[PDB]
Amino acid sequence: DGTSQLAELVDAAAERLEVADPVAAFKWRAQLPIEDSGRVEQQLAKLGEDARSQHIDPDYVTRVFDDQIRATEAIEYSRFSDWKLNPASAPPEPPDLSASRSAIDSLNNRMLSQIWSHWSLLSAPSCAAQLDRAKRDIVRSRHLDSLYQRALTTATQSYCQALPPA
Amino acid sequence: TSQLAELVDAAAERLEVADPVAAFKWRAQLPIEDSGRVEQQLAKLGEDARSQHIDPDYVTRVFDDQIRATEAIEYSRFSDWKLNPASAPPEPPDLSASRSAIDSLNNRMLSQIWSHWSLLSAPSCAAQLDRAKRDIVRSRHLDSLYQRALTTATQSYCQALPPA
Repeated sequence: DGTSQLAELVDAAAERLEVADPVAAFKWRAQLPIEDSGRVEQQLAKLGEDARSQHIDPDYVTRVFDDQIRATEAIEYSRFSDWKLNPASAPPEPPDLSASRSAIDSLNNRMLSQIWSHWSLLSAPSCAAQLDRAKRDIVRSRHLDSLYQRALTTATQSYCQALPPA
Repeated sequence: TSQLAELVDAAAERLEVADPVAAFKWRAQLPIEDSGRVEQQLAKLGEDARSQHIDPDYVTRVFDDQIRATEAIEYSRFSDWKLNPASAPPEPPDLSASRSAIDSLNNRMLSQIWSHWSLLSAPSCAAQLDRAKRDIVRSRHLDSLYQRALTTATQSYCQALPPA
């Protein structure tokens, strides 16, 4: 018709990337740095726990969300670069992070549910092409720009599992 | 050729040091920002301007723009390296080396500003600066990021006031 079986997963991933914008605007005003390794380690440990809860491979989930979070931090740093050149262009008085936190919790759960439901595909030779189809379709539907296209690539780079070498 | 070409070329050269500075910070997991240091850096420059009877408020404004643009580049490189960490340079000159390169560039810049004071404070400055930017963008083959950074770095040049 024709939709990728991975479209829902990729669409969630891209929507979760888009939380980079309110988070960066908030951090910019609050004079907070983008990165925090201790924080990310905590987020990833909780995601591993959520994986075990739905009998999903936690090491796999850790790798995938490690990619996702780096890709999100990459968007935040690009904004900081822009706002450093033209500070007038930074969103003024932005709201706190509660909506963002709620959106991330929901999207995390959406992503895990899709990992569970498409585990066979993610383990199969057809994964690579079906991921490329899903990416094409979501870049179109969400109208993602150059920066978000690179970020979506980075976010999804560990989705397709390695196959037997013989 | 624009009379501000050497000044703009120096500024562009100094912007290029953002790469090894960022690379070093990436490896050592040091923060890009350093408000304490920046405000100190500008103090040294303001003093050098004063000893040479060059308008210190002007010089401080210019280097503040320059430093802002350098930070913007460091942020953009961190974005790139988060997307693709394999592309981050593995050695990086010591921060000490890069900072010494910057210090020499500061001196060269301040010397060029004093030398071209008559043009910087003249109505033709905007025209000559746009000309110098076009030329250096060409000669150094500056990408979209460095073009924007050079604009930011040089945005206060033509604010110079003529003497006496």
